[PDB]
Amino acid sequence: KFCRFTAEGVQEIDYKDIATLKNYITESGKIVPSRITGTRAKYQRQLARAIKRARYLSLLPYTDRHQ
Amino acid sequence: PVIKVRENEPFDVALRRFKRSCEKAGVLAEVRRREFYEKPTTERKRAKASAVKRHAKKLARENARRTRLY
Amino acid sequence: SMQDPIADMLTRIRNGQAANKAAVTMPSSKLKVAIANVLKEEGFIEDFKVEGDTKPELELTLKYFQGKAVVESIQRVSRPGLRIYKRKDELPKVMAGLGIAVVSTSKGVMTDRAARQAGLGGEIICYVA
Amino acid sequence: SLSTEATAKIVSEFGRDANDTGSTEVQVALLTAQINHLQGHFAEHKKDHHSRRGLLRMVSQRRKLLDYLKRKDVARYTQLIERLGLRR
Amino acid sequence: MRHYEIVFMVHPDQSEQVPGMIERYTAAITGAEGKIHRLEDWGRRQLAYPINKLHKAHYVLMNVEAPQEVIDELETTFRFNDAVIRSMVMRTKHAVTEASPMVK
RNA sequence: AAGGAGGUAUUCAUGUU
RNA sequence: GCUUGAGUCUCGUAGAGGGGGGUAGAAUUCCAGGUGUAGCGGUGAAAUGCGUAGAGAUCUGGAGGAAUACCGGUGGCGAAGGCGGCCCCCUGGACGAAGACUGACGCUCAGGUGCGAAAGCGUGGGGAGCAAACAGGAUUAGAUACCCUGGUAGUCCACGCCGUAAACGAUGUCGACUUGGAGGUUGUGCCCUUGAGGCGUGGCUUCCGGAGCUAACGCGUUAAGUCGACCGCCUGGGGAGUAC
Ligand SMILES: [Mg+2]
Ligand SMILES: [Mg+2]
Ligand SMILES: [Mg+2]
Ligand SMILES: [Mg+2]
Ligand SMILES: [Mg+2]
Ligand SMILES: [Mg+2]
Ligand SMILES: [Mg+2]
Ligand SMILES: [Mg+2]
Ligand SMILES: [Mg+2]
Ligand SMILES: [Mg+2]
Ligand SMILES: [Mg+2]
Repeated sequence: KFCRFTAEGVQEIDYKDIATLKNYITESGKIVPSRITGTRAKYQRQLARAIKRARYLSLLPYTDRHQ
Repeated sequence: PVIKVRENEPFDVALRRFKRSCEKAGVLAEVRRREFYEKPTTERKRAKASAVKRHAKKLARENARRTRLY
Repeated sequence: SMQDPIADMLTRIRNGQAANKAAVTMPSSKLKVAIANVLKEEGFIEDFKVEGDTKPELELTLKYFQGKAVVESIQRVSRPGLRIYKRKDELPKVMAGLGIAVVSTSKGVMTDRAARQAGLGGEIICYVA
Repeated sequence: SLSTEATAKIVSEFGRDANDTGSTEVQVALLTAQINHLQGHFAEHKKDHHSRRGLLRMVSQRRKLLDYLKRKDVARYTQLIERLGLRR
Repeated sequence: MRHYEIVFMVHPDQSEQVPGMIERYTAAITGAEGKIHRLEDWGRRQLAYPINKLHKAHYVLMNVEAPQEVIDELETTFRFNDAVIRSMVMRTKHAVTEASPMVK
C-alpha cells in the first residue's frame, strides 16, 4: 500500500531519476504491478511511460538476458 | 531467473531458490499461454468471466460476514 | 427538450405524492399559477406560493388525508402533439363528477363544472381524480 | 484550434468592445477562421474522418448562426457575410 | 515557443568531440532565438545493454526552448551524424531549470 | 501436481542480504 | 424585451481519439560461417517430413516482414465500427473553476449525405509467422472432418470498390421528476496538511437494492419507474428476407 508519490507531491515522474524506477522494476526487468506496489493509477501510467523511455535510452534493461 | 550459487549453500537450497525465482517470474505460464493463438474475443471473454467470478466471490464473502450461518 | 411544462408540473405533483414529499418546487409561469389556484380551490393541494423576482419558483405543499395521497390520478389531456378542444356540450365528466377536469376557457382557467355552468368550452389541460 | 492571440484579434475586430465574445458575428468569424484553417489539414490528411466530423460540426453550427442572424437582423447579416466573403 | 528536452548518447571514442557538438547545437539554437535552459553533460555512463556492441556511452542532456524548424534540423543532424549513437527529443509543458538527478 | 495457513493484503522499518 | 435552455471567450486536466513520419528490444524465419554428431520433429500412439551434401543444439554476423510482453485495470477515449511500445508534427472531442458575453439562436428528423469489424473484389508492391483451397500421413465400418507434416490465395502497404455482422446494453434520440449503499476513474473548494486525514461540490463509470414496473425472468436516478417532443419498426409459424 502507501502510494509513495501522492504523499510527496510528485507532479511528473522523471525517466532520468533511475533509482526510483529501479525500486519499481523487478529483477527480470518487467514493471511491477500497481496492485503489488500500491501506487495510484495516474502515477502508475506515468511510471510505465518513464520506464519505457529509460529502456529506450538504455538506463534500464528491457530484460535481464541481453545484459 | 539468474541464480548464483552462494558459498556453503547446499545444492538443494540453490535449486529451491532457482525454482522460486522461476515461479516468481512466471516463465512457464507465459510459455503455456503463448503455445497457441487465442482470438481477441476469447481473450476478452475469459478476462470478463474471471473478473465477474472474482467480484462475486468477494461479494459473497462480504455478505457472509454480515449473515450468520449458525 | 422541455416542450410541455404543464405536463412536467403534473408529473412532479404525481411523483411527489408517490414519494410522500411534503412540498414540490418547479419553475413558475402564469399558466402554472392558474392551474395551482384551481387545484387549491378544488382541494387537491394544501397550498401554493411563488418565490423569486426574476426566476420565480412555484412551491406546492401537498395534501394527505389518511396517509394516502389526495390526488389519486392526474393525467395531461391536451398535449403539444395533440391539442384537445371541447364545446360546452361535450365537456367531460371525470369520475362522474367526483373529480375535476381543468379547462382553459375564454375567461380564464376553471373546472369543468364551472365551465358548464358558465356555458363555455375551451381547451382541456388535465384530468384530476 | 485557434491560438489565444488570434481569438482576441477576431473578438476585437467584430465585437463592439474587448469583452463581447458571444455575439453572433464574433462566433461566425471564429468558426469561419477555424474552418479555413483546417482546409490545409484535410488537403494533406484525407483519411482523418474523426477530425472531419468536427469540421462538419463547425460548418453546421456556422449555418445555424447565420440563419438566426439573417432572420433576426438582415443588415448585420449582409454586412457580416460580405466582410467574411461567404456565399449566402 | 515549445520547450524541447534532448538527450543524446555519443560514441565513447568521440568523447573529445562532445564539447564541440554542445557548442555547435547551442549556437544553432541561440541564433534561432531559442533559449538554452539546462545543459548537463552526464558523461561516460555504462549502458544497461549493449548498443552496436558499444558500452560506456557519453550522455548529454539539454533542455531548450526553441522553434520547431531548428529542432527538426537538429534532429536531422543527429540522424546523419555517426558519432551520436542515440537521441530523444521530448516536448515539455514548461521549462525545467533545476538540476537533474544524475547530478544531484 | 498434492496439503496447510493468512487475506482480498499488506503496514511490519531499514539494516542485513 | 428577459435569462434559467443553447452557444462564445479566459485558465487548466486526463485520455490505446484520428492522420503522417521516425525509432527500440524481444521473438519467429532465412542466409553466411565456428564447434559438433546421429538424430530432430510430431502424436494418445504413429507415420508423412527434415538429417551423414552434417540436421537438431550452441555462438557470432547479416537480411526482411509483422506485432508491440510487463504496465493492464467490469481502467480510459471515441457517434458507432474501433483504438495498446516510445518520440515528433498536424488535428477532433470531453470535463472542471470563477467571471464576462449573445439573447430561444432549441429538440427530433422521411428523403439526402458521410463514416462503417472481418471476409471479398481491381490495379501495384511486400511476404517473416499463421493459414481457407490443395498434397501427403493417420483415426474410422466409412472420415471429402476433428489430429500430424507441408502449403497457395489471404492476412501487411497505397489507391478505389463493397456496405454487411449475435454491427448487442438483443434497450432510437432529447428533456424534467422520484428513497439509499459500496466502489472505480477524472477535476475542484474548505478545515488543524498535525502523517497517505476530515468535510463538501461537478463529469464519466461497475455492482447491490426500495417504491414502482414486469408474463416472469429481472430493471431499478446510467430505469425496463412517472411524464413531454420527434423519428424507426411489429401484426400467427412456415414458404421468406425468397420470387418479380
Ligand atoms: Mg472549441
Ligand atoms: Mg435514411
Ligand atoms: Mg480486409
Ligand atoms: Mg487484394
Ligand atoms: Mg496481389
Ligand atoms: Mg493443418
Ligand atoms: Mg442487418
Ligand atoms: Mg438489431
Ligand atoms: Mg441527430
Ligand atoms: Mg439491481
Ligand atoms: Mg435477396
